[PDB]
Amino acid sequence: QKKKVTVEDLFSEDFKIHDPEAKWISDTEFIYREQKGTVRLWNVETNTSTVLIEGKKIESLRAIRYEISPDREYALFSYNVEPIYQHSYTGYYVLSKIPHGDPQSLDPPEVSNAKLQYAGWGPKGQQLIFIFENNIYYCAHVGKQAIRVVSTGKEGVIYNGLSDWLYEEEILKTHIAHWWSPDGTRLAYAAINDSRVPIMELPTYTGSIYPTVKPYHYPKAGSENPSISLHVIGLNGPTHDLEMMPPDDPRMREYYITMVKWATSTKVAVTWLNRAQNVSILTLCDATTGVCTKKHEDESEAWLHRQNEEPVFSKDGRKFFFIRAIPQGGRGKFYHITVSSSQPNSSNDNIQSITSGDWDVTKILAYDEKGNKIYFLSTEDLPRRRQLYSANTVGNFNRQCLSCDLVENCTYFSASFSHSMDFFLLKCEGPGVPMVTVHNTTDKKKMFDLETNEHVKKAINDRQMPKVEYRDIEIDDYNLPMQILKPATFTDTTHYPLLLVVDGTPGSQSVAEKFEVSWETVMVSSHGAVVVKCDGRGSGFQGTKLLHEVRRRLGLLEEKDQMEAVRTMLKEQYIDRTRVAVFGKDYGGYLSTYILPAKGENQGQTFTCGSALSPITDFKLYASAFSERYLGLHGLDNRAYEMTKVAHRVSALEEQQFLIIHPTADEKIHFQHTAELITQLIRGKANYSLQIYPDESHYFTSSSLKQHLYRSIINFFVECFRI
Amino acid sequence: QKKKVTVEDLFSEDFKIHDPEAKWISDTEFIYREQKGTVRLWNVETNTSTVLIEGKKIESLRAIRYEISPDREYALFSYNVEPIYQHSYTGYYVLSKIPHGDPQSLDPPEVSNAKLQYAGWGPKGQQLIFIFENNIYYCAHVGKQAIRVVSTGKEGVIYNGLSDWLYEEEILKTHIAHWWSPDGTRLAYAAINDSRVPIMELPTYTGSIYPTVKPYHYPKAGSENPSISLHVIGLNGPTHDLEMMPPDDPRMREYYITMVKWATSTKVAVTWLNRAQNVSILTLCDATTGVCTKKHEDESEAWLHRQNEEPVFSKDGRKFFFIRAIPQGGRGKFYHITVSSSQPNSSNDNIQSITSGDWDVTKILAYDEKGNKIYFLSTEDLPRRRQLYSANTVGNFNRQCLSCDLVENCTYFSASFSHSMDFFLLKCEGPGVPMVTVHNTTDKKKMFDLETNEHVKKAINDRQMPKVEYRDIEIDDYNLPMQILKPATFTDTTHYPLLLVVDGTPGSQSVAEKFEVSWETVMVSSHGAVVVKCDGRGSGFQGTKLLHEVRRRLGLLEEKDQMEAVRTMLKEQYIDRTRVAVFGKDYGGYLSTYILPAKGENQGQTFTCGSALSPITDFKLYASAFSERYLGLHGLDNRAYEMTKVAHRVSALEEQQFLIIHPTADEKIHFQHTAELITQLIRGKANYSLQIYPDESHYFTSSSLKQHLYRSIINFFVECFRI
Ligand SMILES: *[C@@H]1O[C@H](CO)[C@@H](O[C@@H]2O[C@H](CO)[C@@H](O[C@@H]3O[C@H](CO)[C@@H](O[C@H]4O[C@H](CO)[C@@H](O)[C@H](O)[C@@H]4O)[C@H](O)[C@@H]3O)[C@H](O)[C@H]2NC(C)=O)[C@H](O)[C@H]1NC(C)=O
Ligand SMILES: *[C@H]1O[C@H](CO)[C@@H](O[C@H]2O[C@H](CO)[C@@H](O[C@H]3O[C@H](CO)[C@@H](O[C@@H]4O[C@H](CO)[C@@H](O)[C@H](O)[C@@H]4O)[C@H](O)[C@@H]3O)[C@H](O)[C@H]2NC(C)=O)[C@H](O)[C@H]1NC(C)=O
Ligand SMILES: *[C@@H]1O[C@H](CO)[C@@H](O[C@@H]2O[C@H](CO)[C@@H](O[C@@H]3O[C@H](CO)[C@@H](O)[C@H](O)[C@@H]3O)[C@H](O)[C@H]2NC(C)=O)[C@H](O)[C@H]1NC(C)=O
Ligand SMILES: *[C@H]1O[C@H](CO)[C@@H](O[C@@H]2O[C@H](CO)[C@@H](O[C@@H]3O[C@H](CO)[C@@H](O)[C@H](O)[C@@H]3O)[C@H](O)[C@H]2NC(C)=O)[C@H](O)[C@H]1NC(C)=O
Ligand SMILES: *[C@H]1O[C@H](CO)[C@@H](O[C@@H]2O[C@H](CO)[C@@H](O[C@@H]3O[C@H](CO)[C@@H](O)[C@H](O)[C@@H]3O)[C@H](O)[C@H]2NC(C)=O)[C@H](O)[C@H]1NC(C)=O
Ligand SMILES: *[C@H]1O[C@H](CO)[C@@H](O[C@@H]2O[C@H](CO)[C@@H](O[C@@H]3O[C@H](CO)[C@@H](O)[C@H](O)[C@@H]3O)[C@H](O)[C@H]2NC(C)=O)[C@H](O)[C@H]1NC(C)=O
Ligand SMILES: *[C@H]1O[C@H](CO)[C@@H](O[C@@H]2O[C@H](CO)[C@@H](O[C@@H]3O[C@H](CO)[C@@H](O)[C@H](O)[C@@H]3O)[C@H](O)[C@H]2NC(C)=O)[C@H](O)[C@H]1NC(C)=O
Ligand SMILES: *[C@H]1O[C@H](CO)[C@@H](O[C@H]2O[C@H](CO)[C@@H](O[C@H]3O[C@H](CO)[C@@H](O)[C@H](O)[C@@H]3O)[C@H](O)[C@H]2NC(C)=O)[C@H](O)[C@H]1NC(C)=O
Ligand SMILES: *[C@@H]1O[C@H](CO)[C@@H](O[C@@H]2O[C@H](CO)[C@@H](O)[C@H](O)[C@H]2NC(C)=O)[C@H](O)[C@H]1NC(C)=O
Ligand SMILES: *[C@H]1O[C@H](CO)[C@@H](O[C@@H]2O[C@H](CO)[C@@H](O)[C@H](O)[C@H]2NC(C)=O)[C@H](O)[C@H]1NC(C)=O
Ligand SMILES: *[C@H]1O[C@H](CO)[C@@H](O[C@@H]2O[C@H](CO)[C@@H](O)[C@H](O)[C@H]2NC(C)=O)[C@H](O)[C@H]1NC(C)=O
Ligand SMILES: *[C@H]1O[C@H](CO)[C@@H](O[C@@H]2O[C@H](CO)[C@@H](O)[C@H](O)[C@H]2NC(C)=O)[C@H](O)[C@H]1NC(C)=O
Repeated sequence: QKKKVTVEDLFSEDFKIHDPEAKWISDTEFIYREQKGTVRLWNVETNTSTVLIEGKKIESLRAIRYEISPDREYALFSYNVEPIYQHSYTGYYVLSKIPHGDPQSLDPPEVSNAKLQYAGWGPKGQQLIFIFENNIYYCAHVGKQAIRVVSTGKEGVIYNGLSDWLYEEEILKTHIAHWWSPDGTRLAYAAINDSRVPIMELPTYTGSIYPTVKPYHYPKAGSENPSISLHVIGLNGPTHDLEMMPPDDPRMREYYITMVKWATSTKVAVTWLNRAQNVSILTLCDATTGVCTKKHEDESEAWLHRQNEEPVFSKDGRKFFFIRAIPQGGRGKFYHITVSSSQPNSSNDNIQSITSGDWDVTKILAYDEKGNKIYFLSTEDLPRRRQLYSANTVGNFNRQCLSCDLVENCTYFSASFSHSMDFFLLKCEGPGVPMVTVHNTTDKKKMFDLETNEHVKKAINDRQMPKVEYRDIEIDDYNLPMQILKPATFTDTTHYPLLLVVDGTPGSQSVAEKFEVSWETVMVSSHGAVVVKCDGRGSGFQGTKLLHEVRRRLGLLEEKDQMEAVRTMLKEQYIDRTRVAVFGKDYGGYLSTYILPAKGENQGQTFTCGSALSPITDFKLYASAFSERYLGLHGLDNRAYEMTKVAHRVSALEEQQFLIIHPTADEKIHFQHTAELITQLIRGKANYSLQIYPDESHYFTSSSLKQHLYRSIINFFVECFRI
Repeated sequence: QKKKVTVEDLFSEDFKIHDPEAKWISDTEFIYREQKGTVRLWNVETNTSTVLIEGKKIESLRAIRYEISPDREYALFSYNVEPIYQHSYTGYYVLSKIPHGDPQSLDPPEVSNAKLQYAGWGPKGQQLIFIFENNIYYCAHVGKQAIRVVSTGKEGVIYNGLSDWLYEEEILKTHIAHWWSPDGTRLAYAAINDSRVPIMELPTYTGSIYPTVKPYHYPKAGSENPSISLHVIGLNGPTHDLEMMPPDDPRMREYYITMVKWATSTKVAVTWLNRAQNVSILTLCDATTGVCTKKHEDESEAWLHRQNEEPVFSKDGRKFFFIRAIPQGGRGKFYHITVSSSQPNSSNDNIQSITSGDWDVTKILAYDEKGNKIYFLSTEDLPRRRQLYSANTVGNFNRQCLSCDLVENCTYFSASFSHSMDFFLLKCEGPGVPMVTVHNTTDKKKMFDLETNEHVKKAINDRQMPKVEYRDIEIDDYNLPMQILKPATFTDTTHYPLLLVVDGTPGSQSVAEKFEVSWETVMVSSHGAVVVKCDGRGSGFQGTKLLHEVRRRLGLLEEKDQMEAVRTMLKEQYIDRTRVAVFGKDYGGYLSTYILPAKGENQGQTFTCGSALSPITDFKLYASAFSERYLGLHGLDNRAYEMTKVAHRVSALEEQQFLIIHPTADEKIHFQHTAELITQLIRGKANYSLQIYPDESHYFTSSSLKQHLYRSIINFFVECFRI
C-alpha cells in the first residue's frame, strides 16, 4: 500500500532523531542544548528560553563539540575533531564570549595552532584544563595563561587525565579520566602507565607508497596490564601533588581503578578491582592525606559486575547510597540500592537495602536529602523496559513509579533532575518514536515538550514499519526473552525466511523496547523477513545467577539458548526451514560463526548462510580485561581459552555461505582474529568470503561507510534468501 | 563412458610425472638421477648403470636436495624442518661418502647445528663452499675445516654469493649469484648491497599473540635499487679479492649485472644492463686485473630483452657464440645466433649471424669446436613448439633438425649433450605425456628410454582428457596464436560456457604444446567448459616488434587482443554468450580485472564473472625492475603509471561477480595491491569478494594448499556457470 523502509530512508534527514541533549544548570533551568542549530537556555519556572549560542557554531568550522562555562560567560568549541577509540574529543579548541563574536585558539604555552586531546570547563567560575601530549594544563581565569600542572606525560605510553585503550574500551568506559572536586580547588586524575604493556602493531596498506604499521599498547589475555595510580593536586597555590594509596588485601596486588568520585571537597571515593575481577574495594581517601580507608568490599565466585557504579553521598559527605547485588532470597542476587553511613566502622556494615525483588535497579539519578526521595531507573516493570521510580530514604522505602504509563507510546526511559529535584527532564527512547519532555518532580505533570521529532513521526507513518512481538521462552529456572520482528504486512499463508540476529555479549541486553531502525528494519520491510533476537544466559538485567551461567563456558550455553530460540521459531508455519540465516558483530560475530551447525544429524544444515562482523575468534588474542573476566586469569593456562576457540566449530560447516566482514585497522577486535579464523577455514576446507575495509578502524563513524556496510550486509542475506 | 579428470586426480600419485633430472658427468655418462628413490649412474657406451646413492636419502630426513661431488666420492644432502620448498637452498646440509654410511653436519666454524643458505660442490676434486649469514666459506678437502673467504655479509642487507629479492625474482632469475672458474682456482661472486634500498613491511596476523611485521628490502618503481659489484678471489693462497670494474658509457651510471660466465680460467664474461634497461654491454674481464673490456653492446628504443643470455666460448676462449635480436629484413628483429672473435677490436664488430628468419632461437645447448656443430632449441617449427637443431659453425650454416618428428606424440623439447656432444639427453614436455630419451648426436637413434612415466600414460588413458585445438587469429601485421580446450565429449548441439584464462606477462607465452594438467583440465573434463588462451602483442617468441607493442601501454593492447579472441570464440554456436568468465594470476590477474567490461554499449556485459589471483593493480607499487622496463623510469613521473592503473577500469563493473584471491604475506605482488584495488571497488560501489591466505607467501609450495587453491577456483566459475 505504501513505501517500504529502505536504506536511503535510514540515512534520511527525515528519519534523523534530534537529541536536544538537555542539561540542568540550576534547580530552575536546563541548557536547552541545540534545538537544530542555536543553543538556548530554558527556565522552567517562568518560560524564559534565552539564547546562549547560535548558528555561529557552523561558523567555527562546524564545531563538533561545545561547552558553555559555569559562569555562563564563555563557550568552549572544538572543530575538525578526529576520532580515536570509542569516544575521543580530540581536535582544535577555541574560546569565545557568551553572546557572540571573537573566537580564540586554545593552545598550550609557546606552541602554535595545535590539536588538543581534551578541553572542558571546571566546576566554578570559568576555570578550565586541557590536555596536550598527555600533560594537564590549567587556566583559572579565561585570560590567564595555561600552566602545566602535570608534566609526566609521554605520548602513547604515559597517560594522565585520559584513558589508554584498555581503560577507555574495557575498564572505565570513558576516555576522560580526571575529576574536579566540587569546589574546583582540587583536581583528581588517573595516571596510566602502559610502559610495560605489550605493543600491538596495526597493519596499514593505503597511506604512503610504503605503508607502515601503527603501534599502540594493547594487552592480550595474560600479558601485563597498564599500571594505574590516582593523584590529586591543588588548583591554587604551589599545588602539592599527592598519590592516593591503595588498600592491601593480598587479593589486590594487581588491580584496576574502576570508579572515582568526590564525596566532598576533601574526600574522594574509589573502587579498586583486582585483575581477576573477583574482589572489589570501595574507599574513601583524604585528598590531603593520601590515606584511603576501606568503606566496604565485595567478592564473588564468578566475577564482580557493574563496577563503575558511582555512589550517591549526602551533601555532608555523611551516609551514602550505593547499588550492588544482594541475595534476594532464592534465584541468585539482584542489583538494588543500599545505604551506609559515611564512616563505616571496621566491625560490620551499615548494610540495609532500600529496594528488593527479582528485578534490577539500573541507575541512581538523584537523592533528595530534604526528606526521603531517591530517584532511579529499574527493570521492575519488565526487564525489557526502563521506568523512572522513587523511594523513601526513611522508614518505609515505598516505591512510587513516576513514569509508568505517563507520556504513553513509550516505556523505555532516561531522565535527569534539576539541581533541587524540583523538575526533571524525561526522555523516551522507545518503543515509539523518541522524545524529550519536562515535568515537576512532585506533580509528574508534563510542563511542556522539549523535542517531539515530528519529522520522524511523520516519515515513519508513511512506511510499512515492521511489527514487534515479544515471546519469553525458557531453559531451566530461567525465562529467555526474545523479540521477533514481522514484515508489517504479515499474513500466515506465506512462508518467510528466518534471520537470527545475535549479539550475546555477557551482561548486555538484546531484547528491549527501545526505538531502533537499522538494516534489520530494511530486511523486514523491504525484503520481508522475520528477524529474531533472544537473550540467553549471560544476558544482563536478570540477576547474577543468569549472568554468571557462562563463566568459563563462553559460547557454549549461548549456542544452545540461541539454537533453542531458533527451533521454537522454526516450529511456526509462517517460516520455512529452508531459508534460515544468522548474523552477529563483535562478540556477536563470535557466536554468529559459532552457530553454523546442524541440529540432530539426520536433520542437518540448520542454517543456509551466516555472517560475522569483526568477529572475535580466540580469547587468547582478545583484551585481557574482557577474556580474564569470564575465563579467569591465563598464564598458567586456564585452559578455557582452548575450548572456547571458535576454531573447533568451523570443522563442521558443510554447505553454508559464510561472509566475514572486518575493518583492517580494527583496534578493538584485531583483524588477527579473522586471519586466524580463515586459516582454520582453509585447513578445514570450508567455504568463506571476506569483505575488508582497508585501514578502517573498528567503529565506522562515517555515514558514508556505515551505509556501504549496511548495504553489503543486506545484499548478502537477501541473496541466499530469494529462491 | 569413463572417469572425468578430477582435482583428486591432479594430486594423484598416478598423474605425478617423474623427472629423472638426468645430468652428464662426462662425454660417456650421465647421473641417472633418482629413478624413484635410488640415484644411479648410467654409462651410455656400455650400459653400466651403477648405484651412487639409494633410498638412504629417505633416511637423512628425506633430504630435499642432494649433489654428488665431482670426484664422485661424496654426496651433499639437505632437508627442511617446517617443510616448504621454493629452492632457496636453505636448510640443514649433511655430507656422506659415496657408497653409503656415516653422515656429517656441515656447519660453519665454531657454530653448532645451524641452517645454511647454500652448499653445493666446486668444479674439481671435492672442493665446496657454503653460505652462512651472507658470508662465503670454503673447504677444498672434505676433511679440511671451512675458511670464511668473504665476510662482509649482513643478514638481509649485504648479500654476496646469493641474490637479494629483486635479483632473484626479476633481474637474475636465480638465487645463486656466484660462479667458479673452470679450473676451480678462482671464484667469482656478486655482492649485492640493499643498504639504501627502501624496506617493505609485510603484515603478519597468525604467529604469536602479538603478530609482528616481516621486513625486507623491496624496491618499488622509482625508488633506489640494490647496488651490485662483481668480485673474484683466489681459492688457494692468501686469496686477493678483486672487484671487476664496470664500463663508462654515461648511459650506464645505474646498472644491473644480468649475466656472468667464465670464458676461460682467467677471463670472465659480464653483461651490464642499465636501470632503464635500454643499453647493454657485454664484457670480458681479467680475473687478475679487474679490467673489463667492451666486447660488444646493444641498445634499443623500447627495452633490451633476454639479457641473461650466456655466450658460448671456444675452449681457447677465442671466438664465441652469442644470441641477440638481428633486424631480419622486415617485420621487427628476431633472436638468432651470432659469432664474434674473442678479441673484438674497437672499430667494428666481427658481426655475422649463423641463423636467420622470422622465428626465434631460444637456447644454445652446445658447441662442437671439432668442426662445425652448434646445437640449440628454436621456434623454427612452430612458435608453440621446441625442436632441437644444429648448424654448421663454418661455410654454410646448414640447419639440420635433430628432433622434428623423432619420438612422436611430442613436439616440445629440452635436451643436453654429453661432455663431447657424442650423446644427448632429450626430454619431451608435450604435447603427449612427458618422457626422457637418450640418443647419439650423429645417428639420432634412441639408444634407450630413461623415463617413460607409464603410470601417467595409463591413468590419462582412463580419463576423458580435454581436446586441444590451435586457432591463430590476427590483428594488424601480427597473427595471435590461441589454443582452445574442448570437453573431450564435445558435440556441437549443446552450448558450453566460455572460460578465458589470461596470463599476458610481456615476453611470456601462453599457447604452447607442453603437457599440463591443472584445475583448467578439471573445468573442461569434470564440468564441461571450453577454456581459451591467446597470446596477443607483448607475447614473446615472435620477434621484437610484437613484444614491444605494449611499451608504455601495459594492459591496453592486451585488452583488445584478448577481447578479440573472446569475440571470435563467441561467434561459434557451441558457446553461449550468457556464460563467459575470465581468470588470471599475477600480471594475469591485472589483465583479468582489467577485462571486465561490455563490448559496444547496447551489447554490454561481456563477462558474467572473473577472478584474479595476486593481481598487480598499480605499477607504482610493483618491483622497479619490472615496471620501469615497460613504462620507463619513474621519478619525474613518466605518467604511464597513471593510465595503466587498473583502478580506471573497475569504474564500469555493473553485474559481474569478482573474486579476488590473495595470499597475505605475498612477497612478490604485495597484498597492498589488492588492498588499494578494493578501496577503489568500494568508492566505485562495485561488488567483489575476497579470499585470503593468512601469512602465506606468494608461491603456494604446499600440495595441501595448492589443492585448496584449485578447489576454490573451480568452485567459483563452476558456480556462476551452472544455470
Ligand atoms: C563448498 O562449496 C562447494 C560448491 O561450491 C560444495 O560442494 C558441493 O557439495 C555437495 C554436497 O556435498 C556435492 O553434492 C551435490 O549433490 C547435489 C545432489 O545430491 C547436486 O546438486 C544438483 O543441483 C545443483 C544445483 O546447482 C547442480 O549444480 C548439480 O549439477 C546437481 O545436479 C550437486 O551438484 C552435487 O552433486 C556437490 O558435488 C558439490 N558441488 C560442487 C560443484 O562443488 C561444498 O559442499 C562446500 N563445502 C565444502 C567444500 O565442504
Ligand atoms: C512554557 O510552558 C507552557 C505550558 O503550557 C508551554 O505550552 C505548552 O502547553 C500548551 C497547553 O498546555 C500546549 O498547547 C498546544 O497544544 C494543544 C493541543 O494540541 C492546543 O489545544 C487546542 O488546539 C485546538 C486546535 O484544534 C484549538 O482550537 C483549541 O482552542 C485548543 O487550544 C493548543 O492550541 C496549543 O497548540 C503547547 O503546545 C505547549 N507548548 C509546547 C509546544 O510544548 C509553552 O510552550 C512554554 N513556553 C514557551 C516558550 O513556549
Ligand atoms: C551488485 O550486486 C547487486 C545485487 O547483489 C546488484 O543489484 C541488482 O541490480 C539490478 C540492476 O542493476 C537490479 O534490477 C534488476 O532489474 C531487472 C530489470 O531489467 C529485473 O528483471 C530484476 O528483477 C532486477 O530488479 C536488481 O534488483 C539488483 N538486485 C538487488 C535486489 O539488489 C548490483 O547491480 C551489483 N552492482 C552494483 C551495486 O552496481
Ligand atoms: C611508567 O612511567 C613511570 C613514570 O610514571 C616510569 O618511571 C621511570 O622508571 C624507570 C625504571 O624503568 C626509572 O629509571 C631507573 O631509575 C633507577 C633509579 O633508582 C636506576 O637505578 C635505573 O638504572 C633506571 O635509570 C625512572 O627514574 C622512572 N622515571 C622517573 C624519574 O620517575 C616507569 O619506568 C614506567 N613503567 C614502569 C612501572 O617501569
Ligand atoms: C577469584 O579468582 C582468583 C583467581 O583465581 C582466586 O584466587 C586464587 O588465585 C591464586 C593465584 O595466586 C590461585 O592460587 C593457587 O592455590 C593453590 C592451592 O593449592 C596453589 O597450590 C597454587 O600454587 C596457587 O597458589 C587460586 O587458584 C585462586 N583461587 C581460586 C578461585 O581457585 C579467588 O579465590 C577467586 N575468588 C572467588 C572464590 O571467587
Ligand atoms: C502513539 O501515538 C501516536 C501519536 O503521537 C499515534 O499516531 C498515529 O499513528 C498511526 C499509525 O498506525 C497513524 O495512522 C495512519 O494515519 C494516516 C492518516 O493520514 C493514514 O494515512 C495511515 O494509513 C495510517 O492509518 C495515525 O495517523 C496517528 N495518529 C495521529 C493522526 O496523530 C501512534 O499510532 C501511537 N503509537 C505508535 C507510535 O504507533
Ligand atoms: C652497503 O654496504 C657497504 C659495504 O659493502 C657500506 O659501506 C659503508 O659505508 C659507510 C657510508 O655509508 C661507511 O661509513 C663512512 O665511512 C667514512 C670513511 O671515510 C667515514 O668518513 C664516515 O664518517 C662514515 O663512517 C662505512 O665505513 C662502510 N662500511 C665499511 C667499513 O666497509 C655502504 O655504506 C652500504 N651502502 C651505501 C652505498 O651506503
Ligand atoms: C642399454 O641399451 C640397450 C639398447 O637398446 C637397451 O635396450 C633397449 O632397446 C631394446 C631394443 O632397441 C628394447 O627392446 C625390447 O623392447 C621393445 C619395446 O616394445 C620390444 O619391441 C622389443 O621386442 C624388446 O622386447 C629394450 O627393451 C630396451 N631397454 C630399455 C629399458 O630401454 C638396454 O635396456 C640398456 N641396458 C639396460 C640396463 O637395460
Ligand atoms: C652413435 O654414432 C656413432 C658415430 O658418430 C657410432 O659410431 C660409428 O660411427 C662411424 C661414423 O663416424 C661409423 O663409421 C661406424 O660404423 C659407427 N660404429 C658402428 C660400427 O656402429 C656409434 O656407434 C653410435 N653410438 C655409440 C658411440 O655407441
Ligand atoms: C508543578 O505543577 C503543579 C501544577 O499542577 C503545581 O502544584 C500546586 O502546588 C501548590 C503548592 O505551591 C499547591 O498549594 C497547589 O494545590 C498545587 N496545585 C494543584 C491543586 O495541583 C506545582 O506547584 C508545580 N511545581 C512545584 C513542585 O511547585
Ligand atoms: C633509453 O631510455 C633512457 C632513459 O629513459 C634514455 O636516456 C635519456 O635519459 C634521460 C634521463 O636523464 C632522459 O631525460 C632522456 O629523455 C633519455 N633519452 C631519451 C630516450 O630521450 C636513452 O636514450 C633511451 N634509449 C633510446 C634512444 O631509446
Ligand atoms: C601416441 O602414442 C601412444 C602410444 O604410446 C598412443 O596410445 C594410445 O592412446 C589411446 C588413447 O586415445 C589408447 O586408447 C590406446 O590404447 C593407446 N595405445 C596403446 C594400446 O598403447 C596415443 O594414442 C598417441 N597419442 C597420445 C599421447 O594419446
